[PDB]
Amino acid sequence: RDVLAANPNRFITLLLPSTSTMRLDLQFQAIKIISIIVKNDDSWLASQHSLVSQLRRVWVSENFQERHRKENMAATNWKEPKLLAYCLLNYCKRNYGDIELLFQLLRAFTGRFLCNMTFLKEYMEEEIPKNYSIAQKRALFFRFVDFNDPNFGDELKAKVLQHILNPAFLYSFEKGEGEQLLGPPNPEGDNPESITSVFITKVLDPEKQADMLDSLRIYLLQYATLLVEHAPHHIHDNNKNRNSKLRRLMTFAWPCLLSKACVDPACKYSGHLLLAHIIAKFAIHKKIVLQVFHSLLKAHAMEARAIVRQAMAILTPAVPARMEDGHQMLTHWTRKIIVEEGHTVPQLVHILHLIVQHFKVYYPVRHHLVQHMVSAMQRLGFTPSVTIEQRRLAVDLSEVVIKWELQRIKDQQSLLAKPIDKQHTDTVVNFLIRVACQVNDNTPGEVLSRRCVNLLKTALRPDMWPKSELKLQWFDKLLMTVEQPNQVNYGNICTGLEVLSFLLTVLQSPAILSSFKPLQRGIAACMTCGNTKVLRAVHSLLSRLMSIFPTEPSTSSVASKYEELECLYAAVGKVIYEGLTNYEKATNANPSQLFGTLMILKSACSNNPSYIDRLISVFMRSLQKMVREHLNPSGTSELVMLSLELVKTRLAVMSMEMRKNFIQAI
Amino acid sequence: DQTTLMKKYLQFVAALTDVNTPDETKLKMMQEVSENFENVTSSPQYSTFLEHIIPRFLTFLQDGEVQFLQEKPAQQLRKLVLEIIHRIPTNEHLRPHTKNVLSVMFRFLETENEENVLICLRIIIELHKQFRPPITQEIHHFLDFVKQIYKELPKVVNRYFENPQVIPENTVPPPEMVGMITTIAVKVNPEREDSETRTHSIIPRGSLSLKVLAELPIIVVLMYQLYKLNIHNVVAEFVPLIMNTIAIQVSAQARQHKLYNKELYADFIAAQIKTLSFLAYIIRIYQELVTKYSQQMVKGMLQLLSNCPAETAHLRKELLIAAKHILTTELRNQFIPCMDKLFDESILIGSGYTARETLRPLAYSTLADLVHHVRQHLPLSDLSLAVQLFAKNIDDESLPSSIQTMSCKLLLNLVDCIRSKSEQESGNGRDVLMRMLEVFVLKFHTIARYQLSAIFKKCKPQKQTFQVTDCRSLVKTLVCGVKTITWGITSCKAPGEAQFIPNKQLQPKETQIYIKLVKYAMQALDIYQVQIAGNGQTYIRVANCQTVRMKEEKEVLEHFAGVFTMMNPLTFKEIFQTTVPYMVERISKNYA
Repeated sequence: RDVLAANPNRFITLLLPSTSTMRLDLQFQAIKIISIIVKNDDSWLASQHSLVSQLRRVWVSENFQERHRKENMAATNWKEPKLLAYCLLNYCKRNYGDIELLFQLLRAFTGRFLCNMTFLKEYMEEEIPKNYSIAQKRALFFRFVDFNDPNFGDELKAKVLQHILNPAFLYSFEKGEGEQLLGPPNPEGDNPESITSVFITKVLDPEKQADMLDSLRIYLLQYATLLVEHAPHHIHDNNKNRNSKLRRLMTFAWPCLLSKACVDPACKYSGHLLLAHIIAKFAIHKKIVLQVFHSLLKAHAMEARAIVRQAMAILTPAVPARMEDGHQMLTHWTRKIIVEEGHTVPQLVHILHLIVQHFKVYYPVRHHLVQHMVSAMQRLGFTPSVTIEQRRLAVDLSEVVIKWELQRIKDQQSLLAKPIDKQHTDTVVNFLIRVACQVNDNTPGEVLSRRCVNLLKTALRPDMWPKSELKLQWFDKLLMTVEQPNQVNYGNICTGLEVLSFLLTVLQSPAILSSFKPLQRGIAACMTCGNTKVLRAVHSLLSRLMSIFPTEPSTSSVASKYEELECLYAAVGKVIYEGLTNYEKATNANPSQLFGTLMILKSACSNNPSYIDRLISVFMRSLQKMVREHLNPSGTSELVMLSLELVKTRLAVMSMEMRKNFIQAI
Repeated sequence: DQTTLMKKYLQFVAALTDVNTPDETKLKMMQEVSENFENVTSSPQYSTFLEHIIPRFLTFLQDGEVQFLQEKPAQQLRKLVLEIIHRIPTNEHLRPHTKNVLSVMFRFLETENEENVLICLRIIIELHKQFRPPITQEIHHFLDFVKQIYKELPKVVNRYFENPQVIPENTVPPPEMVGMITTIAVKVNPEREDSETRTHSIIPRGSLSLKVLAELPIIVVLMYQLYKLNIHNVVAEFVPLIMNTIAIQVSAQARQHKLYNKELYADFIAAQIKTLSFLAYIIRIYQELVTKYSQQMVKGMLQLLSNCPAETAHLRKELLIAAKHILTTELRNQFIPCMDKLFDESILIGSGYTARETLRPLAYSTLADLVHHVRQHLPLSDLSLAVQLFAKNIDDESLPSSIQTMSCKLLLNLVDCIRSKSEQESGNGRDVLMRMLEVFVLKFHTIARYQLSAIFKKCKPQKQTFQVTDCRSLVKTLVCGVKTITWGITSCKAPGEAQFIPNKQLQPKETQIYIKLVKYAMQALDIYQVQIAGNGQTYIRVANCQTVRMKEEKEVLEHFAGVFTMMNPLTFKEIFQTTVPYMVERISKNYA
């Protein structure tokens, strides 16, 4: 390698000035040898200026970039641009002043080579901000400004801004070197040392704007956003009566507010993001703020969603902080767009997403928005063919209303402090119940169901909305589906039963009695199905209900002293009796047949130990059959333990023969 | 008093038909009426309010002369009335007036301006979606009007693009010579340079506006859904019109003219893409007739892809979705000759910024499905082009990991096709297989170096879950692809070889490639160490544990061994003599 390195002029003959095939092979061999020497000697190439000049000549040449972009898949030389870029990068690492050769390395990113160029990107994004000094970063910027090369198009300058200038300046601002890097805060734009002044005057020159490629404009707007956010003082001093630089920067942004129909959306909304940052930093007139806000509200297109969301996140807090009637303007424009538009779904969902994201800002104007919010929530949640994202958005709006009431409770612990109108709480609770019971899948929406259940549990508290209305009649239809064995959403049934048990803990006893009367048919229907999950859910529901209202003792003729419980408790008793009698009768059956019967009986005896005195003989014979099946063959153990726990205290009721069999036999 | 307020609005509505009332007074009254529809709909009097206002609104709209100037107060009043009718809630109270409103709107579609026609079309869509009225003659007259527009489209194209007309200066042109809403300025007195200045905006005729043509196909699809059994034979007439529409291209000379309008061309391309979406909806129903005309369809949609503007990313997205739907049908066979162009990324994705960032996954997924279905018919050159494109996709870190996995799977599937076509051609199939193997090895290196280092850095001692699952899927696909490519290499006749032999000792460069494969893949297979706990923690499992509990790791490691066990013994010996010290070090670090 030392012998090869002693004569760099040998390589210059091999770098290119059926014979052409040989010359390209020799060039590839030369570049590979140089790459090996560079790898083994990091400092060698930094001095070989003529060799690096010819390597640059090869790298920027049209034929080289064409041939490697337009390769045949079987081309042997596919490694060549990686090695040539590696050599040029090695040269640039030690020679910082060669900014021109550093910029030519970005031709690797304009194409799509079949070699991983990640090392160039890594160097440019990480090492340049870390290693280069403030003076060298200024040299980078001033070389980008005056780069008048015909073969260096707008896309290459976009690559420069994306990979070199923006990361370096972001790192410098994060470290705090902004004052030194920008230089003097020249209010008058003439001083050639002021980075912001030369940027706004030369780079943003309106005469250049015409042929501006969208990528270059986008990254110029990102650089201007960095300048505004990190260094507002350099852009505009609020003490100055007038500043031209702010006006010219807004003028560069302003074409995005034009209502043209063929503009790449990323460029337009990047300009809106720059205007949003300017508005946040500087006391801009009301009309500009409102125009930007209205144009971002109308930005429901999917293509530029992220940039619009960023711009709105910047601007929405700024509006109340900017003008004395910011809340009123927020209310006015949000209401106007929600009403006069929203016949198209995407616009409405865009505005509702914005409301959800910035609910804290909208809080002092909650009372106006809440009606439209709940109406749109119901519409989106119940219109045919709801997409899961749309249903999630509706649940998000419900959560927003609940969080607003949490904030009201926190504040209270006067039109801004007054509570929400009760009817909105009622419709939010009912929508939450309905969506929670519906959204479960028949075979994911389960997560949204669980979220809705938790949200309902928070909505119904001793402080949040106690004694809300409820619309439970629809449960009758839902639970009756259990009767139909063709297709039934068992998850919906389980969620509904859980919600019902929660309502039993929430509601007052007279309200429980009044509300549960229609449910009786649905609950009774559940106790019959063979699904264990539904059996357990209905067991918990009946346990809570019968704990609130115990079954009648003494084998009284009425199934309950409450008419609203009479039919349900009659069905409970009938199903227990029929299950025990069937298991007694069965010529051959698994104990699993008892499972639902046993759970229902356990629920019926939870707050009434005497209840089994009705069934003592048939239950004891069923227990004998269970023990016999268990001793002479997994749920059987559970059923035997449950049965033993039921009769453990009813010895005085059993006959002498039954008592003797139970103690000395079972 | 809400009753007095409703009576006041009723008086305003009655004053709308009055001739004496000033136009600005009517505009203010109707602006006030529009804002207060929230209050009116609450009261039960809203039904009587509708019964009073809707006939009056329809009467006023019917009586008025069709305006075409946007700044005219009469035009603004007509637009506000139409928007008020549109804003009216679609509950059961609207049902009695629905027939009359639909008839009135269908009559305006034939004669009114773009703004009004677009609003009327929106009203028609909403009413037909909500209420679904039975079929009437107005529906057939609408379908005939749409067919007439489709037939008139070449004349519109010629008039605006091919032979543009210079609007006389300081004059107000008739609406039939403007293609879109155009603003003009007029000085009252042309005798002097200084005179009173007035500005006007001209709205094109709804029968010539291309925005209406863009909005039409969704209405045809909706009415086909509602009236499938009745208008089935009528929709069959649209198919040749659809093919002719998508076949139309603006000449290169017209685009270079001094009077060329870019926004009008964007609207025209939007109309063509909407027509292609209509075709993609009806492609499965009328497949025989569509098949008869498919030869022009291939050209038309290839030209739509070439000509879609870079700035209009939404149009490109809709075009790609429509193409994806169409290619699912048998018609994809017609694209076999032309796929050499369809691999051009400029054709498929274009040069737009938003298109390049967002839509590349959709474009490559559509093209991958096409290639996968067609692959047995593609020649060697087309297979090589597809390999080159999806190989370039493998390395590309801008694409999501799902697309990279899809491209790896595509190359895997292509391998046997490449073998068969190279055996028929006696071509260079083994060379492209070697290039694919090299791309896979470089992918293992990239995952080992960049991605796995980041995953481990993000771990802590006991979307990151997504990154781990996609890394696992990508590594599994890479192993399977390497095994398939190895099977292909050992089953191909070499370029210029005399005859195939059932196994052959690989050349030293191939052996070096497989050695690098061992080195890199043994690092890449460390992804299976990273567990995903239910708490959200991603942790590296204990290093000294050879008892793998996952079947996926066992299967992928057995397949990784399957790569080398099919090789000639001397090649296996050469590779593993070198690699075994490293393999033992990797086993020490990862006992799996």
